Amino acid sequence: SGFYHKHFLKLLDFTPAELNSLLQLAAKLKADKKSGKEEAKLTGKNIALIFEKDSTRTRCSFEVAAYDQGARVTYLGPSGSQIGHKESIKDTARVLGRMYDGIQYRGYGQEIVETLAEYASVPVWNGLTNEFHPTQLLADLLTMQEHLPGKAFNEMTLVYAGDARNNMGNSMLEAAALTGLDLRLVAPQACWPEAALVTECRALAQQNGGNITLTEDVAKGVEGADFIYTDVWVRIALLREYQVNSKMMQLTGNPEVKFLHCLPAFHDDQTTLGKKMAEEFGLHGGMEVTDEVFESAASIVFDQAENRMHTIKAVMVATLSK
Amino acid sequence: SGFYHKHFLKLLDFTPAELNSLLQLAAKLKADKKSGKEEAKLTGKNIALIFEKDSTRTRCSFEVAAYDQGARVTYLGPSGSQIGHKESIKDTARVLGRMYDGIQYRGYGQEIVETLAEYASVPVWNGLTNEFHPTQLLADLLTMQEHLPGKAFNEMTLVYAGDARNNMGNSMLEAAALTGLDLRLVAPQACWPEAALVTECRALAQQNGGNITLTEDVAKGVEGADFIYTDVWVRIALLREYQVNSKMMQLTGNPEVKFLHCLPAFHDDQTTLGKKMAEEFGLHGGMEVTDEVFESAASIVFDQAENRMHTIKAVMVATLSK
Amino acid sequence: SGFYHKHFLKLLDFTPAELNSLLQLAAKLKADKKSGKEEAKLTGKNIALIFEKDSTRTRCSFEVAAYDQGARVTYLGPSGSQIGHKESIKDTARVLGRMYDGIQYRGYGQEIVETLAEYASVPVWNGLTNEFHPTQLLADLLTMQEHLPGKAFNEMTLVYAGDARNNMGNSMLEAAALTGLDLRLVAPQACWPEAALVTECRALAQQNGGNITLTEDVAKGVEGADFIYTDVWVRIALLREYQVNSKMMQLTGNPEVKFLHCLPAFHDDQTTLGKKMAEEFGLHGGMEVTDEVFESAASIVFDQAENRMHTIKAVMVATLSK
Repeated sequence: SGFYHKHFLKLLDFTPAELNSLLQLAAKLKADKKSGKEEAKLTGKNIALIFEKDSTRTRCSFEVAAYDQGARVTYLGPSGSQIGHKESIKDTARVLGRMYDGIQYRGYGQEIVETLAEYASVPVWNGLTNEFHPTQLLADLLTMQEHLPGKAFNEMTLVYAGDARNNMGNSMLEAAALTGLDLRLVAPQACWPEAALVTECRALAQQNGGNITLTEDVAKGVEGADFIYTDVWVRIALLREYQVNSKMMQLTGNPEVKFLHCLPAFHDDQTTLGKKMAEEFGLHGGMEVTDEVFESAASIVFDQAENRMHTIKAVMVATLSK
Repeated sequence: SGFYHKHFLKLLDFTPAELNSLLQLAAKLKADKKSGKEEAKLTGKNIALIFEKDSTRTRCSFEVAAYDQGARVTYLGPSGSQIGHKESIKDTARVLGRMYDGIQYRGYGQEIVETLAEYASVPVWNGLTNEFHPTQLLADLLTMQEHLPGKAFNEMTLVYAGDARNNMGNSMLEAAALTGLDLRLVAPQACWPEAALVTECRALAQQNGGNITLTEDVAKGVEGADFIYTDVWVRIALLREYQVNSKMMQLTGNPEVKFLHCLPAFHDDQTTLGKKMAEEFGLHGGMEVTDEVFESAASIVFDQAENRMHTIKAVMVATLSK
Repeated sequence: SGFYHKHFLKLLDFTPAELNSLLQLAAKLKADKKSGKEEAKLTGKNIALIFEKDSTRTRCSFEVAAYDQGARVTYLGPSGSQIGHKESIKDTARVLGRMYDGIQYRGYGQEIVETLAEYASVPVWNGLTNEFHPTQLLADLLTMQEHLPGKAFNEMTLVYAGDARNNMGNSMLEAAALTGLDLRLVAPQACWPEAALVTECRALAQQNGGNITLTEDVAKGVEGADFIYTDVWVRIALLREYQVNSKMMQLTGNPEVKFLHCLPAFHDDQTTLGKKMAEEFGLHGGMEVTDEVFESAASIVFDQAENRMHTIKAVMVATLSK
């Protein structure tokens, strides 16, 4: 149903045909920028980017995306008391929608996005809440298409290893449901998404040709991994054995498995904090991904990072333009 | 007189005919954006927005206004030592006028705006100083026109209730003087606007068909209000009895009284801070405005908020273009 | 020879013929914007401005310069943990180059600029590191041409007085080397630039028609100066006797001597920090420059400040377009 003036607050508010449409729009606009004949469809729009908590990355994707299409951005960073402290979400939203054509929100609970959406009558895009992270997985699913041209998501295996009882885990679940992905969350039990969402999402997943299989077992859960996905742990205790290293890549029995990570990643034995941990916890060569896999032929990590922009642009063009 | 390249530092530097002209320009441009045929008249201008002290709102009004007209904005937020600490106002201004086409300043005393104006060679707009707040009252007088179409400001009665020995009180006075409004500051005496300005402003007010009446009685001052206006108190002690609640609205004897507030406002028993005020000093239903009046069919608060943008745009178009 | 897609990390990575070409491009673009027929050559570019440490001035020069040419800017200010703390320079750069067409970096060591340059596949401009400050001296050498039309830099005498064991001193050295300037660093011995760079850049300086002289003698260093240049001291102890005052200007025996200062400057007995210093340390009339020289007909300080913009624009046009 028309993306026009819709919000983008979580993936499951969309059908798989809507998702597929966003993903194809993201791909036309990628090809168009790269080819030099991008049709700027937001040439008068003013977007507001509220970031209650930082993110170098989402800001940059939302600013470059907007700008390529002709829109101007007002970045509102973590500096004012945050929404709910001195002024009502209901009043912040209501004022903002009088001036801006669309609002990105990144912050705290999904309640804040859902209430900003309710009262600012402009589309509200969800840059990450504690509960969900939809724009990320748009970049991801698009990176997956590109590295398996023609295979449908229906016949792709995704392993997300590590802590999943969080908005990354929740988001993998909503992804599988709208996609039909053979999605394996490979994590200690304590690190697995909530019962209800997994119940809901499996049913949808299966119904679309995939299924959500929850394992602690590395080689088994990885068995025929197409992609292996992880993100930062901090924990190092239960999570240690889940490190994506070339052994894990080998245990797929797959000469063409690929690696993804929503960055930042701790793979060096260099960076201030990463190194601290390499020392303390013995994790040398890297923490959740080994540097030799991160800098492997197999990581498509920086195409994944580039795709963050092409999909946020798709969300904004889809909902503000016709 | 034509505003081209004039500074906008306080309302009394303008004649009522100049004020009326700003206000009409604000309303052409409002209608033009709403109708989709805004003529961007600032398409090469670079504006600098110095905010020595925050304001979510003024930044957004200045950014959306500038951008609609084609200008690019450089926001300079409270982060660098403020103007006067490590570098001369005389030097800050002189460098800035070499690069930018106009400077908005929001901060501390009127001395800083008046000095930036003196040395920057570009128009300097006053986003709020301790002494004055002119752009606000532009939004306000425009909101008043719209909600009493045809009635001239001479025949509208404005009540500004609450604390008034401040830039809001000073600004109401300058507004009455250039307008001819029957303006009633319904404030405790400890809170009245500095005597001479009232002496000056009332003689100009009268001269234009209104008169400024300073009182402490709610009933007396509210008598036949057209609009009732307030803003945040903190104090709760002398100000308590001045809360705009439906009894105040009723004491106008006027069923079409409409309410105004330069936001933010403490009307909830939600807003963390406000909630403490509700417990701590007992202002339940809100502090300076009751939530039932703030969310009344009588409040024009968010049109007032939207009008902040249409009038900042008028100031900028008037002074950077012909 | 072409600057196209080249980085800009220090002056000595360029030949005197490349430098001369930047400086002439800077002057065409100055004249063009002043004569209203600037050809915006960056109309689709997205530039990222990383400022690990503040600067009111560099941000403004980079923002106005980029915007006049049609580019959109994403200012990344000191707010995220800085590059190296939670994420690899190698990863920050690699993600940024996927989105932005050029990166300005201002911060810490030259190692950070040189690594960002290495891994971001776009040009990286050096806004100031501890070791070098090239864009500044572009503005400076352009301000010098303009105030001695026709004299070649070979036939100019520059005095840089005060502390030089720093990126301003290092930068004067690289300037002399590529220019042939009779450059005199009139500094205490404690404050002389490091020896190896002086060995290198004197030899290049001479080879181009100038020579680098370092002295503690104000009178012998100043002797026939064309321009006298200084910057902030804090130190007040060894540096005191180096204050540029009208006696120094007189000791050039040169009536046409002109004064330069990369701002901010402590010349008032007004600004809070300058007043502490004025009373505590008895430097009335200013600290490193006297106010009577700063506000002299000899100070070309604000043309120098304006020129900051025309040269950053030259750097960006030179390296992003053809």
